[PDB]
Amino acid sequence: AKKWVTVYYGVPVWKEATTTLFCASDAEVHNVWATHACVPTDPNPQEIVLGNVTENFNMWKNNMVEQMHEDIISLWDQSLKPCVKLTPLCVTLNCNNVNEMKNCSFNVTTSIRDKIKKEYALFYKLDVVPLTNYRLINCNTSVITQACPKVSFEPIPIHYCAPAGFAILKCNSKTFNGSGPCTNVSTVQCTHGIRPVVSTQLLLNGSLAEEEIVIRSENITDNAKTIIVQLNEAVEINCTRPNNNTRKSIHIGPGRAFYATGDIIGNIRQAHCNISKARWNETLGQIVAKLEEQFPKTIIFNHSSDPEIVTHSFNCGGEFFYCNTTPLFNSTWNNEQNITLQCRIKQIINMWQGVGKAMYAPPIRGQIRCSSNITGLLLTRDNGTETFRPGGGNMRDNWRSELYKYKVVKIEPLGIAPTACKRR
Amino acid sequence: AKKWVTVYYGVPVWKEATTTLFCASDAEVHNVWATHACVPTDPNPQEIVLGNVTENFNMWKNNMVEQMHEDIISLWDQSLKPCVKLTPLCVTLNCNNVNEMKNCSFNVTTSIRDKIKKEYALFYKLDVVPLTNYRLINCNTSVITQACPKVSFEPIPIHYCAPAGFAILKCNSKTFNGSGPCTNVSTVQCTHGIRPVVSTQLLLNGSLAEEEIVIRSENITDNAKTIIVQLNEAVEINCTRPNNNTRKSIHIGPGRAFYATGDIIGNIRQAHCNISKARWNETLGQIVAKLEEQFPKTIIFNHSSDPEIVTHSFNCGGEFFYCNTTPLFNSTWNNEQNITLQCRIKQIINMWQGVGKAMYAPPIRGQIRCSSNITGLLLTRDNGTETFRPGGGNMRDNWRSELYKYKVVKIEPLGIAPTACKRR
Amino acid sequence: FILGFLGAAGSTMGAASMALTVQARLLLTVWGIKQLQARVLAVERYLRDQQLLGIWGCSGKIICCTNVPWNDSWSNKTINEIWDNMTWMQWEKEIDNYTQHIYTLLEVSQIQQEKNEQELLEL
Amino acid sequence: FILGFLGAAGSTMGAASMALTVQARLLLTVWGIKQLQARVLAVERYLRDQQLLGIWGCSGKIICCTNVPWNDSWSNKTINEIWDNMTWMQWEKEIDNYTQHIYTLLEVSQIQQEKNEQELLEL
Amino acid sequence: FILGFLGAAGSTMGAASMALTVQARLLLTVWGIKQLQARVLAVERYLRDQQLLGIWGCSGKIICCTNVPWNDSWSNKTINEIWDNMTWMQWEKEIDNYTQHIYTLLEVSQIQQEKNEQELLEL
Amino acid sequence: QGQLVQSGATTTKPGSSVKISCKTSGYRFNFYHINWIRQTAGRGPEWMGWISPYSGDKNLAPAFQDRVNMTTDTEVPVTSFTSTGAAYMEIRNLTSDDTGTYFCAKGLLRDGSSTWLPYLWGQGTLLT
Ligand SMILES: *[C@@H]1O[C@H](CO)[C@@H](O[C@@H]2O[C@H](CO)[C@@H](O[C@@H]3O[C@H](CO[C@H]4O[C@H](CO)[C@@H](O)[C@H](O[C@H]5O[C@H](CO)[C@@H](O)[C@H](O)[C@@H]5O)[C@@H]4O)[C@@H](O)[C@H](O[C@H]4O[C@H](CO)[C@@H](O)[C@H](O)[C@@H]4O)[C@@H]3O)[C@H](O)[C@H]2NC(C)=O)[C@H](O)[C@H]1NC(C)=O
Ligand SMILES: O=C(C(=O)N1CCN(C(=O)c2ccccc2)CC1)c1c[nH]c2c(F)ccc(Br)c12
Ligand SMILES: O=C(C(=O)N1CCN(C(=O)c2ccccc2)CC1)c1c[nH]c2c(F)ccc(Br)c12
Ligand SMILES: *[C@@H]1O[C@H](CO)[C@@H](O[C@@H]2O[C@H](CO)[C@@H](O)[C@H](O)[C@H]2NC(C)=O)[C@H](O)[C@H]1NC(C)=O
Ligand SMILES: *[C@@H]1O[C@H](CO)[C@@H](O[C@@H]2O[C@H](CO)[C@@H](O)[C@H](O)[C@H]2NC(C)=O)[C@H](O)[C@H]1NC(C)=O
Ligand SMILES: *[C@@H]1O[C@H](CO)[C@@H](O[C@@H]2O[C@H](CO)[C@@H](O)[C@H](O)[C@H]2NC(C)=O)[C@H](O)[C@H]1NC(C)=O
Ligand SMILES: *[C@@H]1O[C@H](CO)[C@@H](O[C@@H]2O[C@H](CO)[C@@H](O)[C@H](O)[C@H]2NC(C)=O)[C@H](O)[C@H]1NC(C)=O
Ligand SMILES: *[C@@H]1O[C@H](CO)[C@@H](O)[C@H](O)[C@H]1NC(C)=O
Ligand SMILES: *[C@@H]1O[C@H](CO)[C@@H](O)[C@H](O)[C@H]1NC(C)=O
Ligand SMILES: *[C@@H]1O[C@H](CO)[C@@H](O)[C@H](O)[C@H]1NC(C)=O
Ligand SMILES: *[C@@H]1O[C@H](CO)[C@@H](O)[C@H](O)[C@H]1NC(C)=O
Ligand SMILES: *[C@@H]1O[C@H](CO)[C@@H](O)[C@H](O)[C@H]1NC(C)=O
Ligand SMILES: *[C@@H]1O[C@H](CO)[C@@H](O)[C@H](O)[C@H]1NC(C)=O
Ligand SMILES: *[C@@H]1O[C@H](CO)[C@@H](O)[C@H](O)[C@H]1NC(C)=O
Ligand SMILES: *[C@@H]1O[C@H](CO)[C@@H](O)[C@H](O)[C@H]1NC(C)=O
Ligand SMILES: *[C@@H]1O[C@H](CO)[C@@H](O)[C@H](O)[C@H]1NC(C)=O
Ligand SMILES: *[C@@H]1O[C@H](CO)[C@@H](O)[C@H](O)[C@H]1NC(C)=O
Ligand SMILES: *[C@@H]1O[C@H](CO)[C@@H](O)[C@H](O)[C@H]1NC(C)=O
Ligand SMILES: *[C@@H]1O[C@H](CO)[C@@H](O)[C@H](O)[C@H]1NC(C)=O
Ligand SMILES: *[C@@H]1O[C@H](CO)[C@@H](O)[C@H](O)[C@H]1NC(C)=O
Ligand SMILES: *[C@@H]1O[C@H](CO)[C@@H](O)[C@H](O)[C@H]1NC(C)=O
Ligand SMILES: *[C@@H]1O[C@H](CO)[C@@H](O)[C@H](O)[C@H]1NC(C)=O
Ligand SMILES: *[C@@H]1O[C@H](CO)[C@@H](O)[C@H](O)[C@H]1NC(C)=O
Ligand SMILES: *[C@@H]1O[C@H](CO)[C@@H](O)[C@H](O)[C@H]1NC(C)=O
Ligand SMILES: *[C@@H]1O[C@H](CO)[C@@H](O)[C@H](O)[C@H]1NC(C)=O
Ligand SMILES: *[C@@H]1O[C@H](CO)[C@@H](O)[C@H](O)[C@H]1NC(C)=O
Ligand SMILES: *[C@@H]1O[C@H](CO)[C@@H](O)[C@H](O)[C@H]1NC(C)=O
Ligand SMILES: *[C@@H]1O[C@H](CO)[C@@H](O)[C@H](O)[C@H]1NC(C)=O
Ligand SMILES: *[C@@H]1O[C@H](CO)[C@@H](O)[C@H](O)[C@H]1NC(C)=O
Ligand SMILES: *[C@@H]1O[C@H](CO)[C@@H](O)[C@H](O)[C@H]1NC(C)=O
Ligand SMILES: *[C@@H]1O[C@H](CO)[C@@H](O)[C@H](O)[C@H]1NC(C)=O
Ligand SMILES: *[C@@H]1O[C@H](CO)[C@@H](O)[C@H](O)[C@H]1NC(C)=O
Ligand SMILES: *[C@@H]1O[C@H](CO)[C@@H](O)[C@H](O)[C@H]1NC(C)=O
Ligand SMILES: *[C@@H]1O[C@H](CO)[C@@H](O)[C@H](O)[C@H]1NC(C)=O
Ligand SMILES: *[C@@H]1O[C@H](CO)[C@@H](O)[C@H](O)[C@H]1NC(C)=O
Repeated sequence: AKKWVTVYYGVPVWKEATTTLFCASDAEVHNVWATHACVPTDPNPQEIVLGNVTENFNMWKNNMVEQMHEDIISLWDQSLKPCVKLTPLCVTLNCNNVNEMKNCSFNVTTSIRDKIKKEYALFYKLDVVPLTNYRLINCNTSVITQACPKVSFEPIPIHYCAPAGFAILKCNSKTFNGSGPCTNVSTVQCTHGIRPVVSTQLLLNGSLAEEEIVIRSENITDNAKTIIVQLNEAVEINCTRPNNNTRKSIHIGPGRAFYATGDIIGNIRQAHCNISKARWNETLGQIVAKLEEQFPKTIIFNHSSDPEIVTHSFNCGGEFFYCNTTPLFNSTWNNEQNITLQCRIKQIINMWQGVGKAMYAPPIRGQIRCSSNITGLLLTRDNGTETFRPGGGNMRDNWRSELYKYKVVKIEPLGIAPTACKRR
Repeated sequence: AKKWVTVYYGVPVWKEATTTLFCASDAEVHNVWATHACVPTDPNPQEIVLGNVTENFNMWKNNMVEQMHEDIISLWDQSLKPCVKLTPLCVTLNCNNVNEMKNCSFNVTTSIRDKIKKEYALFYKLDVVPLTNYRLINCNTSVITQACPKVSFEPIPIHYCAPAGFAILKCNSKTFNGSGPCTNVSTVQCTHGIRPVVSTQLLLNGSLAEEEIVIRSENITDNAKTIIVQLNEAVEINCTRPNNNTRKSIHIGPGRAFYATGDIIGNIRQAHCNISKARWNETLGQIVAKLEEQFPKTIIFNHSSDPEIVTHSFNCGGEFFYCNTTPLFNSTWNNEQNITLQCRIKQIINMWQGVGKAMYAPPIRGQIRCSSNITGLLLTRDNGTETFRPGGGNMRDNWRSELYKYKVVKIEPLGIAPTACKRR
Repeated sequence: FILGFLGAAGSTMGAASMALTVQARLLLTVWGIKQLQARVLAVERYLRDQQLLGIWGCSGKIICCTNVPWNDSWSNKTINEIWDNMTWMQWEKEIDNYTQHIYTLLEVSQIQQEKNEQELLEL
Repeated sequence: FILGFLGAAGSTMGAASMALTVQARLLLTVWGIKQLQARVLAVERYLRDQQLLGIWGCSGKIICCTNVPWNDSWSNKTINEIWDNMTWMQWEKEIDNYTQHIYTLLEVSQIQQEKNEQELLEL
Repeated sequence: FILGFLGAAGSTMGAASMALTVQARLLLTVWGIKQLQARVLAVERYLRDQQLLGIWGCSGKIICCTNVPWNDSWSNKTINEIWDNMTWMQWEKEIDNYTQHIYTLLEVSQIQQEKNEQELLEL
Repeated sequence: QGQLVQSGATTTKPGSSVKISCKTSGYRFNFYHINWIRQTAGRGPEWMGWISPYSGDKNLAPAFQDRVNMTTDTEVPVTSFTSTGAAYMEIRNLTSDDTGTYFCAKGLLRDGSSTWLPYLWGQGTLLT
């Protein structure tokens, strides 16, 4: 027979492409990561199984993580535009102690520009440096803007969608390591509910794994590459700042109200956390299991090699903890009891770009106590033994622990092919 | 025969229209004229010759110049938004001399708001005025923002494109004066590589002409109309500031670092330029040639009638020179040797709109020496002799010397016409 | 190929009517906003054209014959002194007044065509 | 229904050619701007496809036969070893070099079809 | 002309079905952004309609007959008591439940029409 | 739709050569050929040849090949559809048999089968 080309429109063929996604949320409050300016989240999430299909993933080239990473950093600058700027607080502070956070005092201009008051307030030692007279840690570094005391830091499910004519590809394989070809592929309009948990050393409120715990890396034989672990059963973490602090409003300008920490009512205590010695032991053992499936030898856990990278830092109630996690990774594995870490607290959290601006987390009234599931982990390997220290301060490694399942491909529905067919 | 209307789609017919163009660039650096936020420049520039076609141009009604002129002024305001604002420098300065730029000192608030330091720095006489105590030239005029010491002033090829469904029309005629009908027309998606050289009196790094040098004007018999000359062979210009200045960082706020001129290492010398007496003589003679093809009589060149208009002002290395060009146009034409001008330097360059803001060009370290091709010229005619003084401070006259070849027309592909044809 | 994109702008309408798909292809933050603006405008002018071709029964046509008889009030000129003489740009400057009148004539002929076609397939 | 949206991505071209309207439906401030940007881009890629189908005479078709004879330089493979073996994605990786050549062949056949159709209705 | 743009909104469907191209024409910084937003939205809703007309074989039609037999479960009403009584707005409030069911019926008839048309031109 | 003015009435003697002009205006000079005709006292009308103001092409009758010097200028555009040009006509071996009225004639169309047909005539020039 003869053969003429006959065009087909709407053919299942895609190329690997990078397009700008858009977000979708579910929803009398706010959010920094504008999880309200997103478009509704579809009630019926149409997940189509791609039978017989096998796609080539790579969570380390995946651009969705390089795009979300910039959306968070952008969503934060956006939320700090209308908020009050704390530059008049860059004054010489007369600080005392308590027993740790200082008890400082400082002349500040008021709502009237030529009338001076002397206010007092508490500042954690990390938020101040000696010049005894003191100042704020950033005054020789960058501008600081107090976060609006109404926008919340709540990790909300962010649903990443690809435009019309594009596609996101899932991988349902219950053991899929980092990269490679996945045999249980499916296509999705939007990712699942993603929580932008900006964490460090211990991944919080993340997506667990099915079957066994997986560990991911690029060149695991290359030590200068982070190792992103995923647990299959969360181990409970419980943190709290028991101090019953107060919030004082300081009028330092027409409408510019700076919120400071008044004093501590009741006992002076310690910010800390809790995990179960038994659950973190069996879970540490599970992590020890697959640290042999990619190694031999003995496994050693050891402490980390500004304090944001050296400790499990996260957000609890709205204040940024810095839990010395040495009571977590100091065990060597051959072949009741609560583990509690010593968390400090900071109010000035600089940014991670290259000498620009900072933020001031306004004080939270009353006590603070949050509960989370540590579901991930970021290790770092460094003789006759291999020791893995918890490393990880990079923000895109976090999103990487959730966007490993997804991949952005564009649709090209035009398809030509020969058939015994001609037109008249 | 009978005649019925039959519609044709995609017919070569255009109207003169004005639509918003978009730019395209080629491309580890920045640029003020966002020559990086443009879309890629097409590697294959499809230039289609319009045979038999004759279009009516007019470089003086051309809206592309009125649009680019606003894009430059917009691209500059955009680049000065994140940069540090130098309002605390509006303080009483205690200035000395050197032998010209002053040596000043001034109390300024520091990173701490209640601690005072007294800094010293050099300021060109043009950047200061007496109140002996001194101040900055603008403090009674407008806000000043120091240009970010990382954005460059480099004239980059900007390619102006018309939207899909529009067209830009070229004119390949190698003698085309200002307006009139061009017989060698071609259509282009985008203009050639345009360099936004914001210059004055002498056009720099522009597009030469072919064949002979052309001169353009509207009503050349109207003296209140600028004359834009185009050379056919560039005459070399070489400028330099031989002073080996230094840059001192002054912390006057959290993250706000003002860069001042420390002092002068080595010899104190003079900012100036150089052109060849021979090449500018024969090139001046070429300009004398066609100052007779539109006149008779004798040609006289004479000096210009704030200093931005009175001198060849431009940008060399990043600092704005102001070369007294009287050694350029002081010759009367009937029918080795380097010409060097005395360039001053400014750091505060106000804007040209109507009482708004200004800029501070941060100091450049080391010596500065640039080389350019003066390819254009802006004259101005004023008894028995005609004298042409170099006038021109208007920014849109510069772009006008490059957008004369181009014209914006819209496409209207619908075309109806009668043919012996009817449908069933 | 042929001359290119608009290459027959000053050519006779007879030669220009051939290969009309060369001008049917290429018909479809300060920089970002002014770049996206031109993007939306392009899709508009294009769709306005396809919109017209649709409500004329020519949706998908480059050369489309119709029913409306050519009124000589528009132009009493021969087929010869048009398609072998005038260029497409000259021509529609002459039909410029009557262009918005013919547009209306083409829509009634398409509405009164499918209205009759509806009666046809009732049998 | 059938498998769904792209459900026949790794299926044979013979079974995949059936029910192509499942992928023909679903083909059409930091959050706001990046949401509107994807909205304009979608309409562009879609219109570029309909634009091609128009200047091919397939405007309104899902399966569209043409005139261009299948050159064996593109692929000397049987109808059987294509539509009952290769998946649509495998196939166009093989035609990837010749895809921009066939696109040109389809436009001349549509321009040289209505040019002849014009002569037809002159009688 | 006729009544105008929507002028037959409360008119009988029989008279309203005539001259449907009057509503087919007019269907296509705080001020700037909220003006451009409406511009992109317009092109979307319009294209969604043309998209449907395309995957129904009606791309380019105003009145388009099909193959799907009228199920009486949708409405057991005569042609007379519809086109000479109910207004177009009354009617589709009655078909409101079954509108998303007929839409699916029209796509299979267009996919199963060109699938057969493909076999036709194989001879 | 424009004028084709020629030269005056220049009369020379046999053997010599005469230049005849033909200046155009009011029509795109490049779009239509320029023909040269004459009416001699002895014959009737006789076609001499045409020239293309665009193609630069020449086609004359074999009766006037080795005698005619035929050239053109290059139109000076007045508008987008207007121009002003000039064609030139010379002859070699001139005699008294060639005495007659001569004119130039702009072509009829730009395409088809009657492109060069001398449509628009000049004014006429009397030779020897
Ligand atoms: C720009 O605008 C100009 C002017 O409007 C256009 O030029 C004109 O084009 C038309 C159509 O293309 C020409 O009409 C044709 O004339 C030829 C005559 O050519 C033959 O005879 C010549 C003399 O004997 C001879 O020189 C030719 O030989 C070739 O070499 C010359 C070298 O100069 C070359 O220039 C030629 O082109 C030839 O290739 C050739 O033997 C005539 O044959 C034509 O009739 C045929 O074609 C028509 C259809 O077009 C058909 O209907 C006929 O039946 C027949 O088959 C036709 O009459 C005209 O001569 C040109 N010049 C003018 C008007 O001054 C130009 O095309 C435009 N270009 C663009 C890009 O728009
Ligand atoms: O989005 C960010 C950003 O940097 N982050 C990281 C910090 N972060 C945490 O939750 C956290 C985790 C461990 C220890 C302390 C804090 C939320 C998001 C910013 C983007 N521009 C910023 C700016 F101009 C000033 C200050 C910030 Br903070 C940002
Ligand atoms: O874009 C401009 C502008 O005015 N210009 C002209 C100056 N310029 C030069 O290169 C130059 C040429 C000769 C002498 C001195 C400088 C670059 C562009 C501005 C738009 N808003 C501005 C503002 F708010 C303050 C200051 C400026 Br400067 C601008
Ligand atoms: C922090 O220091 C301030 C002083 O700057 C304390 O305020 C004073 O407290 C004493 C009692 O301890 C009162 O008698 C004074 O009247 C208070 N002065 C003012 C201005 O309020 C404050 O109590 C200290 N708080 C802590 C927790 O150390
Ligand atoms: C992990 O998720 C839990 C549950 O959503 C978070 O606990 C919530 O904390 C906020 C403010 O701290 C409270 O308003 C909610 O009532 C808490 N929910 C529950 C069920 O107790 C916890 O804060 C999250 N952890 C991190 C680090 O984001
Ligand atoms: C500009 O003036 C400053 C003073 O305001 C000079 O700085 C002093 O220079 C002398 C030597 O000339 C030193 O002994 C002082 O210690 C310097 N003082 C400071 C505060 O640095 C500076 O040298 C002068 N520079 C020029 C080029 O005139
Ligand atoms: C005219 O063009 C020349 C060449 O591009 C410019 O010289 C460049 O100057 C920059 C900074 O001054 C240097 O980084 C480049 O290396 C120079 N290029 C060369 C080839 O030397 C010159 O500055 C331009 N003149 C103007 C007024 O813009
Ligand atoms: C600011 O001062 C601190 C002192 O605690 C010092 O460590 C830091 O390097 C200084 N930064 C700058 C930019 O001077
Ligand atoms: C694919 O994965 C999902 C969830 O991980 C599972 O329910 C399903 O059985 C898997 N199918 C295949 C064919 O592996
Ligand atoms: C923590 O524990 C379990 C998951 O193992 C679940 O009941 C609870 O929702 C988890 N919290 C999360 C995922 O935020
Ligand atoms: C994941 O598995 C593939 C083989 O299926 C292998 O090539 C790849 O190296 C694995 N990834 C890691 C991080 O070991
Ligand atoms: C991994 O890193 C080692 C060195 O650390 C190198 O020799 C090896 O080639 C790398 N392998 C890959 C797949 O990158
Ligand atoms: C915290 O202190 C406030 C007084 O400001 C008191 O009313 C409240 O009961 C205290 N709460 C706790 C848990 O101590
Ligand atoms: C954490 O707190 C929750 C709720 O208070 C409790 O169910 C869980 O057992 C606690 N786990 C640890 C390790 O403290
Ligand atoms: C942890 O690191 C320290 C620092 O060198 C080292 O002295 C210690 O032996 C390490 N502990 C283990 C268990 O490897
Ligand atoms: C963490 O705690 C251990 C003891 O539990 C202590 O030796 C170590 O210095 C602490 N780390 C930091 C950074 O303070
Ligand atoms: C590691 O730190 C934990 C803190 O909970 C402690 O119980 C354990 O004894 C330490 N390991 C040592 C000292 O080897
Ligand atoms: C561990 O922490 C939980 C949290 O409330 C507490 O209820 C439990 O008594 C603690 N166990 C020990 C042994 O401290
Ligand atoms: C600012 O002062 C200068 C003195 O050098 C004067 O020339 C200028 O007119 C003043 N401008 C205004 C707006 O007062
Ligand atoms: C048109 O101009 C270009 C460049 O100026 C030249 O190469 C070409 O020969 C010219 N063509 C005509 C017909 O004048
Ligand atoms: C200056 O001189 C010649 C042009 O005559 C050329 O080699 C060089 O590139 C020119 N520089 C420009 C145009 O910037
Ligand atoms: C350019 O030439 C045209 C004629 O070709 C003339 O009308 C116009 O005045 C000239 N322009 C100038 C500035 O002389
Ligand atoms: C040019 O200007 C003169 C007066 O300067 C005026 O008389 C003449 O009409 C003007 N010509 C044009 C063409 O504008
Ligand atoms: C400029 O001065 C610096 C000292 O700050 C010196 O190192 C450098 O060599 C000098 N360069 C010249 C060209 O004089
Ligand atoms: C300008 O400098 C360049 C390079 O240094 C040189 O080639 C040229 O001759 C110089 N010309 C003049 C006029 O100084
Ligand atoms: C230049 O202008 C000055 C100012 O009036 C005048 O005195 C002088 O004669 C002029 N020079 C020439 C050469 O015209
Ligand atoms: C320019 O220089 C000349 C001498 O070369 C001088 O007379 C004149 O005043 C200078 N112009 C200015 C504006 O200083
Ligand atoms: C014009 O100025 C130049 C400066 O280079 C000088 O050489 C020349 O003599 C001057 N002309 C005079 C004084 O007539
Ligand atoms: C002119 O300037 C150039 C630039 O370096 C220099 O090389 C040359 O020697 C100078 N000539 C004179 C005569 O000054
Ligand atoms: C031609 O159009 C005029 C109005 O422009 C109309 O009155 C006349 O009836 C029309 N004639 C034909 C034959 O269509
Ligand atoms: C169109 O109408 C205007 C009315 O001023 C008239 O001058 C012009 O000649 C008309 N055009 C045609 C082609 O009839
Ligand atoms: C096939 O295509 C080639 C170019 O790829 C061409 O040279 C050849 O003539 C074509 N053959 C047929 C039969 O179409
Ligand atoms: C397409 O061209 C490339 C050229 O490098 C060649 O390697 C490849 O095999 C070609 N593809 C086909 C299907 O012929
Ligand atoms: C009418 O539709 C119903 C479902 O709404 C279906 O069950 C029935 O078979 C249909 N009948 C006909 C005759 O189409
Ligand atoms: C559509 O469904 C609703 C279900 O609540 C029903 O009340 C309504 O009558 C239905 N409409 C028609 C026209 O059947």
